[PDB]
Amino acid sequence: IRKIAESLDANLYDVDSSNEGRSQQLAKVNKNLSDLYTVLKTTSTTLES
Amino acid sequence: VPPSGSVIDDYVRNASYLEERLIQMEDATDQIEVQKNDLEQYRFILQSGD
Amino acid sequence: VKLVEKLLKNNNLINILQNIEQMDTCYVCIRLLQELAVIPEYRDVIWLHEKKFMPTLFKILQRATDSQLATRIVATNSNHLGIQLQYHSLLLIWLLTFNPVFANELVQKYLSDFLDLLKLVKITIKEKVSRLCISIILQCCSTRVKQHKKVIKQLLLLGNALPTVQSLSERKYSDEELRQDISNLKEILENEYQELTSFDEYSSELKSGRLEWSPVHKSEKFWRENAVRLNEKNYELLKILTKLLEVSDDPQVLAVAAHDVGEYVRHYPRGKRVIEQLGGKQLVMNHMHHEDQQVRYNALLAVQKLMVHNWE
Repeated sequence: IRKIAESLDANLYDVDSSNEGRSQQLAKVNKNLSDLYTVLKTTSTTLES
Repeated sequence: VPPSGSVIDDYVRNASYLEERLIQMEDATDQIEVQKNDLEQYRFILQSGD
Repeated sequence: VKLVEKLLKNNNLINILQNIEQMDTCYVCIRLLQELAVIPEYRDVIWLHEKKFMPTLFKILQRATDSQLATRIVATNSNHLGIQLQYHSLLLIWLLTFNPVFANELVQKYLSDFLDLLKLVKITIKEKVSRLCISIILQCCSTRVKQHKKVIKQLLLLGNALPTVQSLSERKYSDEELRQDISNLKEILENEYQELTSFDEYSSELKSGRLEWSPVHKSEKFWRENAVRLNEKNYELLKILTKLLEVSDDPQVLAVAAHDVGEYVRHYPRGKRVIEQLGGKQLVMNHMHHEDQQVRYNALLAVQKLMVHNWE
């Protein structure tokens, strides 16, 4: 599967079949996006000003 | 019209300083998107597929 | 040698010299003073009376500092040849150039004006004037006397002349004397500049509890590889600084503390684990929500560079 699908796009992914890891799966990067939502505005504001 | 100050050089250095800082900062918040987007999409899988 | 004793302990002539609105008086008085100064063993005796006149010697130059005498917007600043008063003053200040120990101390009292003298090199169009400025400030340097290095240290601390150093370097004036002057100047001022195997002084600062924007604080020309110093105790040498950062919010130290953390992580991409031990990103964004936009800028720089090159 890997050496066939790499051609187009291989964004390797798989959930926890024990679908309670889902919780940390969400949170660990939900916090990251919450964080990254700022750099954009901060940088834009400083630069433009 | 008399001469203006030779702090032209001061402007040289400080303007350099500022523009290198600009070059650094501008292309910083740019590619944050490239890495965040893939998982922002994968949240879709996080929404279903069980 | 004896008449001078009475000619100096007197006070009426000095009262004559005390005036500021008259230039001929002080001009000629100190001009003949320097002419007689050809006897080097008289600057010595008059030294004890320094505080009486040396400030007078300095007031004219302090006025010259921002006063752009060359720009004739100053109506009748001096007679057409009057400005030569400054020339003579610096002539005298050079006449005291064969006893370093004399120059050794009085500096501690008026170092600031001596420092900001720096401008005269570029300001005055007259070759003589910039020449004497630079020559005097240099010749203060000497292997002859002690603590002949800290002076340039404070020079860099406050003035940051090196910009000016190379600036004047690019524009020599076809004067061999000046060529050697500036050549010495540059080398003597720059060779120590790399006197930074700063483990010792970083440790001293660590125990000092005080931080400040300084090339000793910031010089990557060594940090190309220095995490060895960070390796003393589980990289925790800076963790103390982090906890102090949390303790208070003093602008200089508060900013500098997290200023070089980004650099230090830049030195090891592997330091992501120590970084997550830090985990101060909330504190970092708070710093983007405090006064002094400059330190907010620095905190943003740190956090952004960090995250980016953890996932570059």
